[PDB]
Amino acid sequence: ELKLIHIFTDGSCLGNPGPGGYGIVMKYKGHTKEMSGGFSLTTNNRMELLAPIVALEALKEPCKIILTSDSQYVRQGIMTWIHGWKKNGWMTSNGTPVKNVDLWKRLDKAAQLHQIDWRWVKGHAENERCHQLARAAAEANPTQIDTGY
Amino acid sequence: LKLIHIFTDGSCLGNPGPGGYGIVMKYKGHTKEMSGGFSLTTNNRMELLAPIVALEALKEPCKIILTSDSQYVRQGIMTWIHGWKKNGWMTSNGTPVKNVDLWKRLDKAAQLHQIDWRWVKGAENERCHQLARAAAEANPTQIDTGY
Amino acid sequence: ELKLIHIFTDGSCLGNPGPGGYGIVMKYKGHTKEMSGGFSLTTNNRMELLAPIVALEALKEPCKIILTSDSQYVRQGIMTWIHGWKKNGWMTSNGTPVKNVDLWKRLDKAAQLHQIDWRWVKGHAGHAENERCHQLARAAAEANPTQIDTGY
Amino acid sequence: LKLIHIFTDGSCLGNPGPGGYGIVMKYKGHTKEMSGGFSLTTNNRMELLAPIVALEALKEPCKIILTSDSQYVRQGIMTWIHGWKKNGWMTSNGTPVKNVDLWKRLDKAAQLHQIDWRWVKGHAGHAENERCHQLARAAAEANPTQIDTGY
Repeated sequence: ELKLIHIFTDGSCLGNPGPGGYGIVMKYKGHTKEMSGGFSLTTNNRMELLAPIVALEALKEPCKIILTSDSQYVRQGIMTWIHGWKKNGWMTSNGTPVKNVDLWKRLDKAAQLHQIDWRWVKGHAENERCHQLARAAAEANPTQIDTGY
Repeated sequence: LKLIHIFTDGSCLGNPGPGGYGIVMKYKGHTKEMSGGFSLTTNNRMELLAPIVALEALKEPCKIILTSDSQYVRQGIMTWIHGWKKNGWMTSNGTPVKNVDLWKRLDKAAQLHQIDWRWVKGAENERCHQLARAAAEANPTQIDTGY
Repeated sequence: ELKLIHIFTDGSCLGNPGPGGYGIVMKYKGHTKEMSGGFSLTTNNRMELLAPIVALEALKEPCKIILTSDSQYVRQGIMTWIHGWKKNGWMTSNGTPVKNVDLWKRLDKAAQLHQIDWRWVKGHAGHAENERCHQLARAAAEANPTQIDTGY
Repeated sequence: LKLIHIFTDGSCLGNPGPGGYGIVMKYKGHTKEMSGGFSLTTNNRMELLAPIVALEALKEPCKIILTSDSQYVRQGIMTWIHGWKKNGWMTSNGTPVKNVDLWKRLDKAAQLHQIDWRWVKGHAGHAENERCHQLARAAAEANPTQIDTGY
């Protein structure tokens, strides 16, 4: 039995590109924790994507994950683009490397370690908490660089 | 072996009362934030949980520089802990040390790392204070199983 | 004086045909419950149809129901099928029997008892309670059930 | 004199904590399943709530063989319920009984049916107790948002 973990994820960068950040709520049994992060310049797509990756990368063994996200960007990668890209060597239709490849390869790598059940949202209470986390980090005058951006 | 600066803080709205902690980690040009909220807790437990969460998060052995303005924790890793461990983590006719659940975890986690503590009387600490207060205000439901 | 209940249903079956299950969420005001069941050999369609049959049969009085399902099969028989089929007394034109007539007769009989607003949804993603029903249905299906889907 | 087999469990995940109850109901060839989750509850409320919801779902009087592993439940049925009924539903020092809401519903439901109660040491095995226990865990593990009023 892997541990059962619930992960909730958000990114926010409104003004896009511009400074932004990400938020994460992790639940195990009774325990809940939060991470967040801010960047001086990033996209909303990168934040939405970084948030599940930072939460996954933080785990200390393999686990069974229920992962809930609001991002149509992340959803479509998981369901369609990733398989597509991976079997095209992380090139798009123009031979160009995938925009945000740094991040997609981190997610794909991280996803393999875990039993992930992906939940896609439109309002879930850990997700709202995430949006608060992301907005605060984005608003705390971040200087940190998004290196892959 | 990575060099990480960790900053920590705790906050409690009435003491006792709802609370949270706030943690910043810088490593080269990477910054990440952590926080957490509890429905009923204390100023002291939160000041202590901050560094504990920050240190149990680490995935490998490292050099840490750890800054915190919580005299409670200073006195714990300066003076109290060795004496407490020597007596098997209990007062001197049987009563367990106060917040022992936490000091055990902090002791256990500090061992796994290499740590220079800075004690500061209280920038990244502001951020930590921003994190802890927010987590305290966001109506947390979580229980501090230690009281 | 009628209770307002929100029911949410799914059905699933490892391969197709295969061991299967159904999963149900019933909300009424602040209250939530959950139902499921497992079958040794069945199909996607049977499990999808049986779900709501079992939710409605579980009611003790007549009720106002908003009932959400992603099943196209059940949707097709709600709105056309079950109607076409009762005109012909439950047979095809060749008087060969209607497929899954046992479930179909059960759902029609139960429907009449309640006043029911159906909602059709694309998939369980993301409709939180449908996601729950899908998880209930799979874990009943994955539990090596022994009960038979009386045919089927 | 409809004759039914009913197995119950509850589970909790740290206590108090998210919780759920699991029920398996058997009748001739027909197996049914029931579960329910709450965001904060106890191990005892969940062991007790499980036979309650299972009896409350019955439509008519029944012979029930009811199998559970709750000593919490057993001690109530055997001992405590009789006690408290004759004391106006207070403790020996009369204050209100912890989980009185639940104990009254089980008392009410008990009385409609003829129940043979079977006590077991754990879920292992019959299968059906094992099934309950997976249903209770999985209801607790589903991030339930419902409130146990209750607790």
